[PDB]
Amino acid sequence: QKMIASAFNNALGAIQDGFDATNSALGKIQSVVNANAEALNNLLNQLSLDLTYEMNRIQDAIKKLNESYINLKE
Amino acid sequence: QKMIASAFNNALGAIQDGFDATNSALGKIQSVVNANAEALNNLLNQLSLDLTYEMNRIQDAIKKLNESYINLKE
Amino acid sequence: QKMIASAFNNALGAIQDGFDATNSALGKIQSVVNANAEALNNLLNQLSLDLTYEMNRIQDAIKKLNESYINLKE
Amino acid sequence: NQKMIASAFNNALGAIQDGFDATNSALGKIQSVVNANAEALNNLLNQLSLLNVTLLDLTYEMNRIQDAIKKLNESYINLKE
Amino acid sequence: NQKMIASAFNNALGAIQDGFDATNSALGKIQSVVNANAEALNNLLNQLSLLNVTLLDLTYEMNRIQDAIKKLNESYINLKE
Amino acid sequence: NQKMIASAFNNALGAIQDGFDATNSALGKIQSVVNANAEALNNLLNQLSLLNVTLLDLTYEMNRIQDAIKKLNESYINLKE
Repeated sequence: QKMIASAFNNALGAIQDGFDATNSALGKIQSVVNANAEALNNLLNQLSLDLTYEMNRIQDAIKKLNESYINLKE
Repeated sequence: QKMIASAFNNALGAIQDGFDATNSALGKIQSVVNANAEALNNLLNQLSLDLTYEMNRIQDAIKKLNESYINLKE
Repeated sequence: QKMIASAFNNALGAIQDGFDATNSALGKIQSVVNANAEALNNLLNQLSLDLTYEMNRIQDAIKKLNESYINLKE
Repeated sequence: NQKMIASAFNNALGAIQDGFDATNSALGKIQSVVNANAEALNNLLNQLSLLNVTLLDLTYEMNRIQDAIKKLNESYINLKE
Repeated sequence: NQKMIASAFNNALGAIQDGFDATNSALGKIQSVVNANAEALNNLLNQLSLLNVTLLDLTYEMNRIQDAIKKLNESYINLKE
Repeated sequence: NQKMIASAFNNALGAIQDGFDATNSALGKIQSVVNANAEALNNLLNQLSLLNVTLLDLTYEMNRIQDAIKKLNESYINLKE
């Protein structure tokens, strides 16, 4: 009970770290895929990715998780 | 108990949103990295990524999670 | 109780599969974005992405989750 | 006069449990087949992609019916008592 | 002599419950407004990005106060008893 | 004749608790060291990558032994009683 809630609280903390990391990962990727995309764009005019939604949804889920912790003294 | 299960059910709903978002994110990325890869491929023959497994595994985990909800009236 | 812990244990197993998959996904992406980045690099000198942190954090969260399972006989 | 009633009751308890045991084995078979066919369908939707499916969970019910069967066992009336 | 006391007590129980009912409806209003304004703020921080906010949870407390109000109902003294 | 037995028992209860207290502090030390060395190893496997490790959990057991020690305290026999 207090053991069940404690093990659930630990899990939560680890689920947010993972999504946190996932979100940090999606940022670097879009920054790079897009940096290189535009680079290849610059090269092509001489012969002449948007993860907003997903990242925000993950940020919202982390928020929701944080709101799921059980207050053991309760 | 009913409080513990309720807080666990909330968490679940938020874990699926996050994986949902992760899966949507992996799709856009592969579509782009591959669109640009083939673009750079077209350019190279003038001087002349597959996330199936992972996305499906995430879709399977979401399914499993949905199957983990506790029926409070039970 | 035993039903609550069992449903929590199932969830855990599915949360690790998902992060597992996410981590496998971040690897392929970096390998590709970087393979193509360097390819476009080779092409540019003829007219002449690092997900370490995030992937490891996700691997750490999976570890933490595995440590959250409830021993039903206890 | 109390024997005859008690006797007709006991006989009845035997048949009721027999009936609830049948009901529970039937639930078992239905949950398995329905879920097995649900996976077959969700698998197909997946390959076709490479409109949702639901699975059944009758554990609570099969457990209550199992409890009831054991409760009934307690009602048997020893005729010597 | 025991009637007068009992009478003054009952009257008192009525006012205490009245007071705890008010306290609980006040907690209700505060949790809602505070949380509603917290979302307004967390939403703004989000659009400005496109320094954290916390939400209130008074369920435990509102539940204890609700239990206390019902416990008090039990203390009423029937004068005929 | 009942004093001597009771006396030899009490003495015994003191030594048993003494023994279970030692066992529990030993479990404490083992869980910590084993887990600390497990992290050292899982850390190494990580840097070498930049074949799994397990951690110990003896909370249940240390808790049962702690309960037993307190139960034994209850068995002490007051000689005057």
